[PDB]
Amino acid sequence: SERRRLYPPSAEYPDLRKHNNCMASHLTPAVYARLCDKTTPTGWTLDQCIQTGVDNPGHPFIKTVGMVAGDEETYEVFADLFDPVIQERHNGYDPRTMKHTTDLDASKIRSGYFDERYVLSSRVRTGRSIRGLSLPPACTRAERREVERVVVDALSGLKGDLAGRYYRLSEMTEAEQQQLIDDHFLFDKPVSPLLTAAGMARDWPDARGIWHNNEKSFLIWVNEEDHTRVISMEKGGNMKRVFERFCRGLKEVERLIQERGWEFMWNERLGYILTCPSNLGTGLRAGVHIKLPLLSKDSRFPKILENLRLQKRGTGGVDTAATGGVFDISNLDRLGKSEVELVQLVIDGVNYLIDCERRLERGQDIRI
Amino acid sequence: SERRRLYPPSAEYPDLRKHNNCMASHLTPAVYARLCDKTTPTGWTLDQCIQTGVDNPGHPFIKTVGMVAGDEETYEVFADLFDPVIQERHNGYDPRTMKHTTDLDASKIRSGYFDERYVLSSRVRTGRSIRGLSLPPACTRAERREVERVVVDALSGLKGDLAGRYYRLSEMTEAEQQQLIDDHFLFDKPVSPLLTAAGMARDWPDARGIWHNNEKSFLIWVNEEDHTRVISMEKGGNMKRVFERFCRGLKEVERLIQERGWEFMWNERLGYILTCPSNLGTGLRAGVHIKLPLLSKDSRFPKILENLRLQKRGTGGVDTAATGGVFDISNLDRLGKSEVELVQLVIDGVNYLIDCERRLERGQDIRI
Amino acid sequence: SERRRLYPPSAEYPDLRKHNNCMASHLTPAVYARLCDKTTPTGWTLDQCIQTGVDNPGHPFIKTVGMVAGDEETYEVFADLFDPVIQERHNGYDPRTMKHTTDLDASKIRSGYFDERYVLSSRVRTGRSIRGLSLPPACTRAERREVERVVVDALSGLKGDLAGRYYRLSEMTEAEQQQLIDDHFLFDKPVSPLLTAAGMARDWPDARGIWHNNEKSFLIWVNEEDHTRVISMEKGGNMKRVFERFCRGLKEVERLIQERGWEFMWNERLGYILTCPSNLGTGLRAGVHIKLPLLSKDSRFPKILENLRLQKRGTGGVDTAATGGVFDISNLDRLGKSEVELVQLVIDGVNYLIDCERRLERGQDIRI
Amino acid sequence: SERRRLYPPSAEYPDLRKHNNCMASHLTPAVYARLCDKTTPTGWTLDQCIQTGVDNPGHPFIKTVGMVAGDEETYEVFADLFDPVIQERHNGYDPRTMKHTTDLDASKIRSGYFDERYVLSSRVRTGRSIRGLSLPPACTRAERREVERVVVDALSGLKGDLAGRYYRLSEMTEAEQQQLIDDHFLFDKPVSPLLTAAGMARDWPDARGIWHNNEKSFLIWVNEEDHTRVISMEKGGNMKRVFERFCRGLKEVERLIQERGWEFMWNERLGYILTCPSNLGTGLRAGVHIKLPLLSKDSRFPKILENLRLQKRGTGGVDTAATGGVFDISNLDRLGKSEVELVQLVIDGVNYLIDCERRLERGQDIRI
Amino acid sequence: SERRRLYPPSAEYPDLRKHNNCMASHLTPAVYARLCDKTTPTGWTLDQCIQTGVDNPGHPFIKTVGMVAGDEETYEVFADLFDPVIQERHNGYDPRTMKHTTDLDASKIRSGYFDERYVLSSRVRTGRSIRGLSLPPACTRAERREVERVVVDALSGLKGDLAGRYYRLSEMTEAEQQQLIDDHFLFDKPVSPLLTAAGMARDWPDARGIWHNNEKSFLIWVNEEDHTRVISMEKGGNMKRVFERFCRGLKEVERLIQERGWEFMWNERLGYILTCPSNLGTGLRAGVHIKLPLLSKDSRFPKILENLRLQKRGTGGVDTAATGGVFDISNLDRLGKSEVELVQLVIDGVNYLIDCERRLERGQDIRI
Ligand SMILES: Nc1ncnc2c1ncn2[C@@H]1O[C@H](COP(=O)(O)OP(=O)(O)O)[C@@H](O)[C@H]1O
Ligand SMILES: Nc1ncnc2c1ncn2[C@@H]1O[C@H](COP(=O)(O)OP(=O)(O)O)[C@@H](O)[C@H]1O
Ligand SMILES: Nc1ncnc2c1ncn2[C@@H]1O[C@H](COP(=O)(O)OP(=O)(O)O)[C@@H](O)[C@H]1O
Ligand SMILES: Nc1ncnc2c1ncn2[C@@H]1O[C@H](COP(=O)(O)OP(=O)(O)O)[C@@H](O)[C@H]1O
Ligand SMILES: Nc1ncnc2c1ncn2[C@@H]1O[C@H](COP(=O)(O)OP(=O)(O)O)[C@@H](O)[C@H]1O
Ligand SMILES: [Mg+2]
Ligand SMILES: [Mg+2]
Ligand SMILES: [Mg+2]
Ligand SMILES: [Mg+2]
Ligand SMILES: [Mg+2]
Repeated sequence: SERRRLYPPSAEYPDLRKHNNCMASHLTPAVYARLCDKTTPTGWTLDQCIQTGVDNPGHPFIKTVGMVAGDEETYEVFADLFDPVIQERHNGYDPRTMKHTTDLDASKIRSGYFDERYVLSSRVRTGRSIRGLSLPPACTRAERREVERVVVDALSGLKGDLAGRYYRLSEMTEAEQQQLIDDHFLFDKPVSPLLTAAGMARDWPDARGIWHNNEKSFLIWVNEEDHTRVISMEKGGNMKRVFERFCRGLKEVERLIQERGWEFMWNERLGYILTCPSNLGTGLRAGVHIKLPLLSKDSRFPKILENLRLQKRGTGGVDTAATGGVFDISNLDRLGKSEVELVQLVIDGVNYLIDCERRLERGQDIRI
Repeated sequence: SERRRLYPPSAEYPDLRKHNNCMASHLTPAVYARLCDKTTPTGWTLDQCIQTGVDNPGHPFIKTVGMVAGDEETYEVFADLFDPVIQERHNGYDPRTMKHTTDLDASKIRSGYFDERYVLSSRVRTGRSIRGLSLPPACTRAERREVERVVVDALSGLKGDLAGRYYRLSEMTEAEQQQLIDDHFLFDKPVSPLLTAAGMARDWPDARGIWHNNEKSFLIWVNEEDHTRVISMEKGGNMKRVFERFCRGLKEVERLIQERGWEFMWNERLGYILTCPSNLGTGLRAGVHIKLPLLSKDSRFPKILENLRLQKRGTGGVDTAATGGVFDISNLDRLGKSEVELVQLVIDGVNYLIDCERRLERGQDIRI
Repeated sequence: SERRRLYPPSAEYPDLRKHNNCMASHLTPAVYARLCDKTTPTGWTLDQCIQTGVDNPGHPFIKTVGMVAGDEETYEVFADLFDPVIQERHNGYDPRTMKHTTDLDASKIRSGYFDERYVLSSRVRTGRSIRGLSLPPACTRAERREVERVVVDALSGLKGDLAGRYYRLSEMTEAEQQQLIDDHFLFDKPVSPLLTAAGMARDWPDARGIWHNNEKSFLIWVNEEDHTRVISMEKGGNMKRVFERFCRGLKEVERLIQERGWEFMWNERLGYILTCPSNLGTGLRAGVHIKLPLLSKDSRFPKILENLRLQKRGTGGVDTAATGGVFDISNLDRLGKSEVELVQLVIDGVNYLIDCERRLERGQDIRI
Repeated sequence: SERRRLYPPSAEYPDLRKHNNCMASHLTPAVYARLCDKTTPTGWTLDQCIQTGVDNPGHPFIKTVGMVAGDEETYEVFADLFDPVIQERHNGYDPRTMKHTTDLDASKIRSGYFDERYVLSSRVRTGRSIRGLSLPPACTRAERREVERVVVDALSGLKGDLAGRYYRLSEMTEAEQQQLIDDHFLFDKPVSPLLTAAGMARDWPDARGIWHNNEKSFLIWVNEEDHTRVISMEKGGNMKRVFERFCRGLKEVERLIQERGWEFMWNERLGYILTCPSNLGTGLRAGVHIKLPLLSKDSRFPKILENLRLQKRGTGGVDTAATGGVFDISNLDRLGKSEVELVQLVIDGVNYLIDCERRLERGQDIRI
Repeated sequence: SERRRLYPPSAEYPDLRKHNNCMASHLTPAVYARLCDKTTPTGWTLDQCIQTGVDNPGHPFIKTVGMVAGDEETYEVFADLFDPVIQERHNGYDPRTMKHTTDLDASKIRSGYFDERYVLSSRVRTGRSIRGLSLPPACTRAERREVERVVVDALSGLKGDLAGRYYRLSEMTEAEQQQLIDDHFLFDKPVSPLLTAAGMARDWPDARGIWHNNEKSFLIWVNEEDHTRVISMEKGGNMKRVFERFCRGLKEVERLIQERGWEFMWNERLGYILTCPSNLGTGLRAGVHIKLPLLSKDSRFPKILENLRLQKRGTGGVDTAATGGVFDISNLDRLGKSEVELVQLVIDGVNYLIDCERRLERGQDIRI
């Protein structure tokens, strides 16, 4: 019988009276009721999007998006809720009106050479999703295996310096995995509630792997937080070389992916599509390791970082806290500016910091 | 087989040759045939809308709408029939073109203090419907229980002077109910054919209740004629205080309803959505008890009331007739003017009447 | 989205903690949950069946079925709930196993002649439903008009003594209707809550009528409580003549109905299908009027009535209470026994009562 | 287009080459392919059933079912996979052929009185699920709130000694919750991967609560691992009194649930339906706290426990490990035997153990 | 269950890394994914369109379309892929913007008379498809038989000089078929992979035939490469007479087709619809046999042919290679220019060639 009544959407509304994520602040009864009945063609629903945020109220003073996407169509189907969140996260970028430009030309960047004072090592990271396949939060076992197959077959075609091997987690010893993790060259099993609540730890470690070059200066994580996570690393300060390797490797990987008929998810409004809305746009997180001595006990570093648009997090991972005054300094925003612009911004900020690490003298200028 | 023929819509057309309600005057074969096949998403149909009017031909010289709505979508689905009725009821207000503005600021109203000559007591009343739940004419048992749960849980959060208790009719003794009714602080079982024909007496008294404050100056009827009926009362003439209490209590109730994820039905064209189209807009019925002595022997009292836009009905209820020359004087129109405007109109009219109760002298001016 | 959840059936379960009808006693959560999804092809649902019982808790010590049927298929679709009720009502008749036999031969009955002591007048009544048309609780305006048309066209073919006229309620003056009602020759507007809650007073008086013979000894009510109510009256005590007229008139009416291609609802298990399950089987209520003197002062009147299988109700209608010690004495059970058997039982019972009216002497024997 | 091909079921088959749960041992490609396309009416699928087992390979030598049910229909829809698992878990009970009998009569049990040597305290526990509502793994927010409403309203009717209060986790301070947990009178947030992977920690702590009597000897957990978890506790050894209180409280709770039209999930083959197949049947876990001295240094304690059909786990919870030689001794099997039989078995086993705690002398007999 | 996942479109993408047809060059992952799910009303799909091109990589330096159409709707449904291919084939004609004009008036053409030096014989050919019937690649047996019936019944009405007989391949001896093929008056069984991979050799020789006039100067192939192939032949050089016969015969055939209610597929953008996109527009291939002596030893013959827009292929068929320096010289483009224009172009080109066959003297001018 069709005379039976469904639960009113307001009956399903989450209790967000003590939540501290952008989803909680931007979710309203009207929006929830409007979107309560829609779904992406693959079956992704709003409740599945906001489950991670609902489960984790979020620590006060710490900003977390609290939502994930199950496929490319999500950002279009549930745009009424994602657009305010994307705008709030990326310092006012408006997906509805503005457009994103991608530029990976490593020739444009200048400077490059650093001073081995507190940089230690430099890293650049991005993420890519294969079009036509569900994202990690929603992907089935078959889709995850398909992503792994596509990526591995493509990377098999890499030649020259960017030639390496793919290691499957299921086939890797626990000691080897721990050693790789400690060396910053591997990812651990998701333990933080954000990923588990999002449903991104299902079937672990089935179809998760790491492809790395012989020099271990070019890595690709397969099915950990996104379909692919491309990392270019260097135990030095020649950020120009790291970014050049990153750009050429990414171009080769994209060419090989397109060879077999696969494409990366990408649209003009949002750029490269990923799971966490915080990673939209370019997904670039060019950064460096930074030490305590000249950076732990100066005057007003947080103001300088905010003015320079630099993020500082705890070494060893986002979940881990800073220890011994050693942090990771990267960029804040992904959507909007381009990869070259973000790398140049990071380089200028770190140059200013090593210039404004005053311990020999004083006169920190901040210089917004 | 699809070759079978349905009854022509004109076969179902009601016999309204001796009817005296706006539905009968505005229902035509073309409109009925046009709307005979449509239905709201919850299954409400035109025949269900007009059943109350069809069953009751209506006493001549007495205007009754003769229709009810089963949900919010009704006024949009069957607008072709409701819009003329709404326009006729509310002295020409056009839902299709005009817009409604709601204003409950008790600061705007002036005067307030009355003279204890015939006012005796003052009262203000409105109605509210919870969005997502069917209206009393169409609500099932589960929906009615859900409305009761939402309202009771919300009112549990009221603090301060507006703190009271919820009494369930099913748990209330017959003597207590009779005492409350005789004291004007309760509602009786619907006996008048208008409500029973509309299907608003089903499952009585299941899920019908009354929440009242300790002073019994603030009451809320749950599931009698609408989802909620909010009443602010005073055994005096300080209409300003009554309206201030009404406004603040309504604001608190709305805030608590929204806190749990529920909203009141409301749209710009019609304002607050209710069952009887006569109550659309604000649903406000600010009024006062009035005695016989000076008003009963008035020269042209009906003319003064009509010019001042004041409705006069029999004390003890709409169904009951005036006895002993004691009536209830309230406002006429709900849609269009705002709550503050209606209260000010009622206050000005009653001030004029107490000024134009001439028995000491003569010279009634009417003063349209 | 199909991921939305419906209200659990137990959420819709009626609150029957203070009900006194067979529906309340025989309705259980399991049965309700089982039957809450089914519906007859015309859309009749269980809640519609039990609404009349739910609305009216029922006076204690008074037995009311509390359910109605919206069409013929109802008794088959909701048999799980009706069968226990039918069995309880008709003193153990089992619809699932037993079968009903119809016999209207007035030749079999003997005696007939009564004594003009307390009988005053005699009456016989049955009801019939036209197959293919919804019953009064569920019939639309078109279906009711179709029933009226079929019955009127058929009755137009009656000849001989059973020749009369059809009077439409909508075309009868109030005084004429009141006079007919007072003369026990007409039906009044349904005012008792049992019929109104069942939805059998909709569109009154549209398509309700009375066809009566010139002698006013053979009447047919059209669309009051069933599609047709056939009555044979006589202001006397010659029950044999009344039953003979009843039988021949019913046979002629059935023949004329079948002539145009219409049939009466009927099946072996239940006999003639009607709205109230109490009227199933034959629907026969052969009875008489009885006075106060020798019966009001009866020694063990209820015991004799129960032993003889006779019902006593208030004169002027079931709703009206007995006044002046004058009652109506009829039979109790309809399903099971046949019409001839029922009339013979009534005749024997009235003969015994008039013989056991002892006021001249004593010695009432009851004689179960 | 319908010419597109779906992923073959074998493409979705989990990689169970290193798994140690009954699901892994009993799941085969044929069964998976057969059940890959079916679903319960509420949308529960096989992958959702086996996700918890797939995610957790299971510690070797530790037996875990590895599956959960999302509703009552699951055990019928996916019986082809659950039946072998149920049979293996409950020492050969065959759901397809055998039948379960429930008996809670506390009069049958004898003995009861214990010796305060190592018992310390006694406890009895069962679980119940409200029919018509999805189980914790699959329940939405609205369904969980409905379960809480039903249980709280029912328990409000408890009188006599079993009269207490309901405390909502969302409204309980962290210190109070920790104190209750430490006192063995509360449940903590699910942290063990078994529940989180099953999706039973969603929306925590929304709609989870604890209703306990004034003496705190009768508790009911609402929405932690099942819809309801009923516990009868005593800081002593009078197991007879504990079981009597348990039985009478459970009977009263069931009566109050049925009063409003709700039923507990229950069928003859499986008994009371719960989430973990290990808890099917009665869900009874009558047990006691046991100390180290005469049991830690036991000669062949595991053999005696296995022969007596007594399970021993770590104090403080199943996840926690035994500390200080203090364990919890309860029964092993739930389906099959009845509640009285299980309680009698536990009492006899503990009596034997306290008799066979030989430290004063030797001669442990095991006595299978 | 609808939770099963389909193969991503990129999984079905053909491997075209070594292909040399316009389909391979113009097919891209985005286009394939966009069109992977669409289909014509008769069930034709993109994979069926491109199967012939996928199977045959294509000889380098030889241009083949690599696609076929299964019905008229194909060119509209899959226009996103056909339009670039049509534009590339027909020297830049844009189907989306430009329009095609058909003109068969044989009066406009001038000259006509040729010199019997290398012409030997002249031929003109076109193709026509009956609307409402699937094209040879997709036609079933019934549709092919219907096409044969329509064409044969129409041609039966031809009178005058264009009067002949229809010969069925199934009823024709192998020796007779070979003799007809050798005389250039018949078609052989499709052996070249292009037609077989396209599915145009199914059920051979069922419903394939040849209708030829008594003089054998007017032939019509039924169901070989298209529904109808109309050929006008002459063993001479009077191209004017051949084209006049062609025009009048085509007009008569079209009139007779329309008489019975059938139409030729035709739309303004593309002209006459046929299977191979290379034949769209007019399908006209006016041409002549050409010998070796003067043309074989030509100085820059390919340049002259390209400048004059004349195609040269091997005698005996497209599959066969040129032998003895004898080729077939026809027009290149079909869509765009009209039939009269194409015939005039061919006549002018052959006149120039016979004038620029210089062996008596030198001075070839090419004269673009
Ligand atoms: N600049 C860096 N240099 C060296 N290692 C790094 C750097 N940034 C991140 N890592 C390594 O990457 C791992 C995970 O980094 P994470 O914070 O998850 O990056 P993201 O936020 O981009 O996912 C950490 O264990 C850390 O050791
Ligand atoms: N101004 C007033 N003062 C005191 N009691 C009132 C007043 N207006 C209404 N009531 C009480 O409310 C009850 C129902 O009022 P009703 O006419 O139904 O109001 P509405 O038309 O807004 O529903 C009556 O029994 C009456 O005693
Ligand atoms: N035996 C009878 N003799 C005369 N009038 C009768 C008799 N039985 C019923 N009536 C008249 O019929 C009217 C309705 O009867 P009712 O109690 O409804 O019968 P039923 O239960 O068969 O419908 C009453 O007003 C009454 O006057
Ligand atoms: N016999 C007992 N005596 C006292 N507390 C107990 C006993 N059994 C269990 N508990 C308490 O119950 C809590 C959870 O028990 P748990 O192992 O989850 O039981 P179950 O397996 O029935 O859920 C523990 O924190 C523990 O303190
Ligand atoms: N100009 C011509 N003169 C004589 N015969 C021809 C001529 N053109 C084609 N043919 C004959 O037609 C047959 C098939 O021609 P084909 O190359 O398939 O034409 P199309 O490309 O139009 O289908 C060949 O066997 C050939 O003998
Ligand atoms: Mg990370
Ligand atoms: Mg009212
Ligand atoms: Mg009656
Ligand atoms: Mg537990
Ligand atoms: Mg050819």
